[PDB]
Amino acid sequence: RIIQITRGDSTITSQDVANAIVAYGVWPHYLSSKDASAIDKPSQPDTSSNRFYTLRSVTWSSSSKGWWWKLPDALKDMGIFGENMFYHYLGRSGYTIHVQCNASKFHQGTLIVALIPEHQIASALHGNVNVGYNYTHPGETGREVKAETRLNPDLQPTEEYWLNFDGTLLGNITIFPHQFINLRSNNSATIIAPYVNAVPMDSMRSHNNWSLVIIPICPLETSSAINTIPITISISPMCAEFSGARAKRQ
Amino acid sequence: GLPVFITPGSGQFLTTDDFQSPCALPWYHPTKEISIPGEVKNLVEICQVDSLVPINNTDTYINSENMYSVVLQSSINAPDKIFSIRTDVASQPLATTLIGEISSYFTHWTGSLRFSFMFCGTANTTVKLLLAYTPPGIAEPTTRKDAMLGTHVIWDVGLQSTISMVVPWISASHYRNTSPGRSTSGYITCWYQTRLVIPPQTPPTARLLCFVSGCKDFCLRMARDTNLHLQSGAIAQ
Amino acid sequence: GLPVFITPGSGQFLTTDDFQSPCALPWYHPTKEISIPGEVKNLVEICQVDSLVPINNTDTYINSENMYSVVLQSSINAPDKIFSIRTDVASQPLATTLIGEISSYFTHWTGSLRFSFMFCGTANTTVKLLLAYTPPGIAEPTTRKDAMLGTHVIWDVGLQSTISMVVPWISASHYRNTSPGRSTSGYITCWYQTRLVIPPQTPPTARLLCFVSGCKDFCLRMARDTNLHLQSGAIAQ
Amino acid sequence: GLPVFITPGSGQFLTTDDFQSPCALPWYHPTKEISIPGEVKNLVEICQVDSLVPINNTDT
Amino acid sequence: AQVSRQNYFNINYFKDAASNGASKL
Amino acid sequence: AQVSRQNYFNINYFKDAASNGASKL
Amino acid sequence: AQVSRQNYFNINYFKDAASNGASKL
Amino acid sequence: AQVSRQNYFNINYFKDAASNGASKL
Amino acid sequence: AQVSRQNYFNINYFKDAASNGASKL
Amino acid sequence: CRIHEISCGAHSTQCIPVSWRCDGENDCDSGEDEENCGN
Amino acid sequence: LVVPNINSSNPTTSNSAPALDAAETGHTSSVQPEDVIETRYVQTSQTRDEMSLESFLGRSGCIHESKLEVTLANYNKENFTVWAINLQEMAQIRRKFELFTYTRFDSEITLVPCISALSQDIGHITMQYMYVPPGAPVPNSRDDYAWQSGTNASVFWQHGQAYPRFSLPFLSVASAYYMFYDGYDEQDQNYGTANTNNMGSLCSRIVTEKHIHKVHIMTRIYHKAKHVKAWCPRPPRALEYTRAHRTNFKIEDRSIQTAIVTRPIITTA
Amino acid sequence: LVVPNINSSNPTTSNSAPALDAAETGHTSSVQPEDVIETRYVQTSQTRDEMSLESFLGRSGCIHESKLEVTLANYNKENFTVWAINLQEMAQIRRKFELFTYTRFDSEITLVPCISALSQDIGHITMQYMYVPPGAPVPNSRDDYAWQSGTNASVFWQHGQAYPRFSLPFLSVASAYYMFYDGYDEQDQNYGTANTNNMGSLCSRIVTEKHIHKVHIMTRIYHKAKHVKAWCPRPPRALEYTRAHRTNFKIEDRSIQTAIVTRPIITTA
Ligand SMILES: CCCCCCCCCCCC(=O)O
Ligand SMILES: CCCCCCCCCCCC(=O)O
Ligand SMILES: [Ca+2]
Repeated sequence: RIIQITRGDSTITSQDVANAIVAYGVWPHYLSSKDASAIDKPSQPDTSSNRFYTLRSVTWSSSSKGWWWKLPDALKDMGIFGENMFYHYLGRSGYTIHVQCNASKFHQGTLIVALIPEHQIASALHGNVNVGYNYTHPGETGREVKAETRLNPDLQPTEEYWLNFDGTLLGNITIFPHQFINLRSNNSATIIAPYVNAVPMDSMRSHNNWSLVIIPICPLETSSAINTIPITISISPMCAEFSGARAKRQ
Repeated sequence: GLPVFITPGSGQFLTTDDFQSPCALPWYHPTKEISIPGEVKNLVEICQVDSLVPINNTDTYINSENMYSVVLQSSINAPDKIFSIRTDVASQPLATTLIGEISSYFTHWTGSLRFSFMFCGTANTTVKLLLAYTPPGIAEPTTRKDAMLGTHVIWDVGLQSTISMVVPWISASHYRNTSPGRSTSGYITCWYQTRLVIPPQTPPTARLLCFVSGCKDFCLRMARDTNLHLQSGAIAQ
Repeated sequence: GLPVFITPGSGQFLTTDDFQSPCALPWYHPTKEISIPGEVKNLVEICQVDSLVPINNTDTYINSENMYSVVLQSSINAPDKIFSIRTDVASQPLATTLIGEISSYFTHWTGSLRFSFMFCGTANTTVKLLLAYTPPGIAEPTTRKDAMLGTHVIWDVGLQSTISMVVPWISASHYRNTSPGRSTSGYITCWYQTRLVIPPQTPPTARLLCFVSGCKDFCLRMARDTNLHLQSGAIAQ
Repeated sequence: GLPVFITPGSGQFLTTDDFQSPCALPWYHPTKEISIPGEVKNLVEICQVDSLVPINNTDT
Repeated sequence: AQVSRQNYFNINYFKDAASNGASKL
Repeated sequence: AQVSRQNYFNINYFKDAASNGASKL
Repeated sequence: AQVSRQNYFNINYFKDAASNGASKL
Repeated sequence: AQVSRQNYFNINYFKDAASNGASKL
Repeated sequence: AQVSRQNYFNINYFKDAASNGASKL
Repeated sequence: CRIHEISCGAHSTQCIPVSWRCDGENDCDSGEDEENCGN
Repeated sequence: LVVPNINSSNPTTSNSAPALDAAETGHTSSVQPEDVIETRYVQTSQTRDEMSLESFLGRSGCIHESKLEVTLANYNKENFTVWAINLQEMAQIRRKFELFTYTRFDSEITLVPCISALSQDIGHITMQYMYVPPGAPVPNSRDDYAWQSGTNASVFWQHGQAYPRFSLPFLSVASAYYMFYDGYDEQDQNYGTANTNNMGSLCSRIVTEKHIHKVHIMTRIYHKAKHVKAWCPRPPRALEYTRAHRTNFKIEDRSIQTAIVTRPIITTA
Repeated sequence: LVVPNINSSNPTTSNSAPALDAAETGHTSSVQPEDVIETRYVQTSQTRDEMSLESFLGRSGCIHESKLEVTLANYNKENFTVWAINLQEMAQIRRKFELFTYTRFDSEITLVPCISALSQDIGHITMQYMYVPPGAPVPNSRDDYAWQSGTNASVFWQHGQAYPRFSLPFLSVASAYYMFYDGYDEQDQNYGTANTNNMGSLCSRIVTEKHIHKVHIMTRIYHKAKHVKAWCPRPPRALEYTRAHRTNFKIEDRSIQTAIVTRPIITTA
């Protein structure tokens, strides 16, 4: 009922977890000589890239309704990875997602941690609007579920969490790679994700293969002094691969 | 010319036929297929997953998460009902759950069901619930006595949050209608076995979640259009 | 009469069908075939040939040979761009080149490309160019630095006029659209590595040609009508 | 196309025909059959039973 | 596959059990 | 099943005795 | 019964001599 | 080429891969 | 006579060379 | 050349059955199934 | 393809609890009837055949109705339709497939022409249907050279001819059709499946030359998915579809109406 | 029919340059990806099948639409069409073939009759289509004895009968159809493919005898090339075709418009 995850020059622990779960049940790997189409020697930065990258802790309260980040992107600023990301047209990788969040025996609350593939959200509006690149590309900060007017609601994604953001019901969300953090039981979740997408590699920028999503299904209640706890996120990419070596795009 | 003979039915289009047909793109060679995580072969695969039950569907919680949770009181000191739901997979509120929704594409079904419950209250919070499925042929049990004479399961929350329990397929017939008339598959009442108990300094309410999936047992048939979703007036291109 | 049964589709004409059909000229015996140099079997055979690229398509050279050549200056002393073109085989100006034109008859394609360059200036004239293909996903490189970080090839003109260089098929997907939308296959910029240098008494300009052919790699699919050519109003008999 | 030839009768519906016909419910698997007392195969089976004769059919 | 009633061929051109002709006895 | 008259194939596609073609001699 | 002209099958579906297709040489 | 489902013949009269009927399992 | 492309039967029902379907490679 | 439908936009030729009597297309050849109809 | 059978079960009094698990794991808890109840012993016939992928999407449905309105006058100028090809247009279908993040399959397209007569007679009508790939020259008149279909695939249909239909080999340039797409343009634009699933377009045009009878052509298009695979199942669509290639769903001045039916009180369904 | 695969490549530092060649030779320079770039190793599926000659011209296209206008009155006198046979009439097609200097192949001709009704009724219409070889007597009336077709090949079509179609064995008296011809007459005249590719002519005539309903016949002709070979590929046609059997192209008071799109500046596409 324990756990020690090591990647690159980084190691995680958790004195109490639900046994992490593997994406669709496929441990990540490099690209098949048989599948590849990138006809050039891919670069694999290895320990430098395939390491743990800790995010920007977001704050959960009795009022928080949800957050998400998209992968890749998120780690667009994180060392070589980020760098290698833009410098190459194409890239491929799977990641280890470790979501941690401690509390105490004297709190209650539950979070759905779920990784989504090709997660196409829906702008919150009636008729020909779309979503604005900039908005599905938050970086490490991610999107919060803020219900209070945006500067250009014409390209805003729906702020409707319980609709999984895409006209699917939360609760039929489990159909994705997911765990639950239930304060009273565990204190962190973990997921390992292979490359998933209908081609060998894809543009690191133009597209996010993934999309993590967290939601307080069960409100953070407490009689304790601290009634706001932080949720940290740490991600290690695995089998980092880039082709199409050129200049660094901006 | 080979003496042949035309058959009643001929020249008719049937949305569910199975014939060969010339190709429009001869000599085409489709993109070679590739290694693509987590495929799928047969729907059942789905129905065999835990979807969350929208248990609390009062006009009150209807468009929030809170419809998925049920709240328990440290103040309740008695054999009190907590909630109940019809069994038919495409019964409300199940219907909208993965399995329910899938079922909603077939006319027939049979199998046992796997309902799972997760307590969420503080670690120091204890309780003992009673999960009871009551065979059709009778009506919703009113008392706890009335409930527990049927198939049930006393749940002790202690360390392991969850506790799965089963709805044994128990039908007169083999299969059953995905869309039920007035016919039922019984219901699943929820009772206080003990009393949700806390220490001093603790939330006095407790979230409780509920899921459903089909058993090794479960099975659907008779492919048909879904009702849990519609289109009135066209979609924009 | 053999009990038979008519099939949805029957009686329909399909321009891409493949059925047998009685002959109008029975017992006909076609002219015996003969030894006839340089046959052909599969189009690709073509695409595998060097056609000249109409690189210089300004309104200026548009209906002369001069659109096929590019001129270089002995007076230019810097990292200066010389020209660039989109990669998509049916991209402009490639489109009109053998391969481009052929591709223009299919919807899909994949492979690497073979671009060849021929210097033409006096024998005593030297130079060093830089031929660079820049992977899509970004936009036309503005500086030489910006260019050369991608796949490239420093060309030294010395004795052998030509220098072939390749555009590695480098796609997210296997095949690509012959007709591209806003999606690109990157571009091929051309730079001054050194400076076109001459002696005393020599033309100070230099013609430079460009061709394209498909690699062992290249391949087309999805047969479709060509766009690079039209007919409005009838042809006289 | 296999040179074929259409037959007098073709395209006609006959209430007593016997042809095959595509299924509307592919991949359907009918309720397994079961042990069900006193079946029947051929009508005669019936005619071989004693029914009572309405011998006295006066309006009375 | 062909037989004798009250010789002729008959395989089932159809993939589903119901599709098939009238039974034998 | 095929033969010689005054070579051709002919099985009976039909299950009933009457269904069948013209007799031989 | 199938052959080679200027491979294909051809039995006679017909019982009468005249019914048959075009001759060979 | 004929088989057993939930006996019948079925070769593919068509030259292209897509032309063919519904798959098996 | 049946084969494998990118299994199906195909003899030529026709007596003339041209009558026949699309060639192979 | 008539019978209440047929009537050429010309003295001679054949004849153009109503419809293309001012239909933005040229039938009776003298241009006259189209000659001066703006109402 | 069979379902397991049910085995006699017996009065467990084990130190081992199988019923007690934790969903946190992210796993569906493994418990079967016997585990929890002294059960019978059942031989199961029940068949999942029908519950097969191909058995699902392997059914023909409508994806598009392309109505063409005959206009005698400028005949050779209009009287042709266009349709940007896709399935995202006809809920029924759409939803199913929208069941999974990727799908691969060949397509059987079936046609249904309907002539709504307008003059007291129909006459003789002949339609053409050219599938036009992206890049191919788009027809711009009932008489565009394009309908010479020298390389394109075109199929003809006339009054009295039986429903036309053909087969189409999985297209795309990647291993599968994208059902959804969390990505943009090379120009950071168009967040949508729309980026990829340009397949070209379908075009019809009546061949029958300038004539007498005004009329209407209502060709409906139908599609069966063949030789099917799919991955990464997603939750089903919950409400109406707004537009194609977009997940959008918020509607002009109207409620967010799911499918869930509401009730009075949980302690009674 | 497969494409070679791509092989891992490595950091060459050779005294041997493969990239440097000379086009003067008249040869296409032999260089492959690996030659120039540390490449991956790729198993290629990609298929050239479709890229096969027969796969190209092996598609049915239109070559001619022969419109016949029914004239009640002098019925047995007109009401017959003629067409000097050839492909040089319908760009789409023409261009393809005009891809090569010679071609050999059998032809599958497919027909599409269209009855544009004129009286409130169609009635019963029957067409005849006599292929008339060069030398054969040409019909000169809807009732020319010639339509006895005692040796000629004629095919009949009526309203309701499904599209007719037949097959035709490569004709000509030489090994191949000439696509082009740098030669003249025995009388130094007619510089043109026209010298040879007289194939005879196609003729139609409605059989249905003197009747009531004025109407129009629009028989379109379609052609698939079978069992194909070709030699000496030529550059494609660049502009519109003017006339048949001639390469001519200069048009009455109009620009020489290619297909090339023009741009502002070469240092930007
Ligand atoms: C001419 C017939 C057109 C049929 C096209 C079927 C192709 C399905 C592609 C699915 C793309 C989509 O809708 O997302
Ligand atoms: C009666 C049907 C006529 C079809 C003729 C096809 C013959 C093609 C000959 C090519 C000659 C040419 O166009 O140059
Ligand atoms: Ca007119």
